[PDB]
Amino acid sequence: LFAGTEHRAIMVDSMLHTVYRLSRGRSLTKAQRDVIEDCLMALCRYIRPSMLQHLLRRLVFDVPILNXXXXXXXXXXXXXXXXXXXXX
Amino acid sequence: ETLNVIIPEKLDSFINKFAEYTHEKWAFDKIQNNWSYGENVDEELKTHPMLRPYKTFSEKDKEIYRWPIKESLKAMIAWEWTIEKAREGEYNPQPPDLSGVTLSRELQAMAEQLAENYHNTWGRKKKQELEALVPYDTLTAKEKARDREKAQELLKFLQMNGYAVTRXXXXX
Repeated sequence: LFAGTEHRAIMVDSMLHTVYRLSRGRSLTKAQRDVIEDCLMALCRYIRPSMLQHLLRRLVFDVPILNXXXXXXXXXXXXXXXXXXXXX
Repeated sequence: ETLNVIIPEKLDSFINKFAEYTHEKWAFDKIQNNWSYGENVDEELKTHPMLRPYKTFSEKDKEIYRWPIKESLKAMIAWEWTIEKAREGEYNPQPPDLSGVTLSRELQAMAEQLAENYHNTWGRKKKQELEALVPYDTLTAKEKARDREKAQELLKFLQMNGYAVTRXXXXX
């Protein structure tokens, strides 16, 4: 149902902020973060990719220099695939 | 390193010229929005108490324009050793011709480097204030449309009085 976010644009940015904030943690198990890993991809699609550039900002700051990471890489790959189907 | 930088005889004039250019630009911007004249500036009537010349203020009144016109110039002198004047120099405060000279291929890079140095200094100040988060290389358009005016004003103010500081498929 999340298609058509054209009226309010800072609150989607804040939710995009907090999911990448608590995507990682030392007090977090894999069975507890699997639902965030399945959550942020369904957030990253069914959305307009214009203001998700403000969080692929911090996608490139820490993850692709690093060889938590797999979910972000899969999200990036699927977002790039959907974009193919500043930012450049 | 801006506080541990050398200050030449041209910096004492360039800081005053940058303060005068900032005051003239601010007065010209306040003259278009129907500003009032008052002793203290308030948000009710939009009073202007700082609509005066640069040489007509005192030490307590130049405290908001002394160090901010000196730290950026010290950072530019520390990034590139260029302290010289080799060209001519160029209430109702009238701003001068700021759109006379276009930016050259080295001058645009110097303005970009001054914006990057100012953004890094602002980020270090914000990190020190948080300890006691935005890069300009991958900034958005909403920040690039707002941060470029300070770099353009600093370049247009440094270009006067002869103080011109001089320094995706193919790659794949």
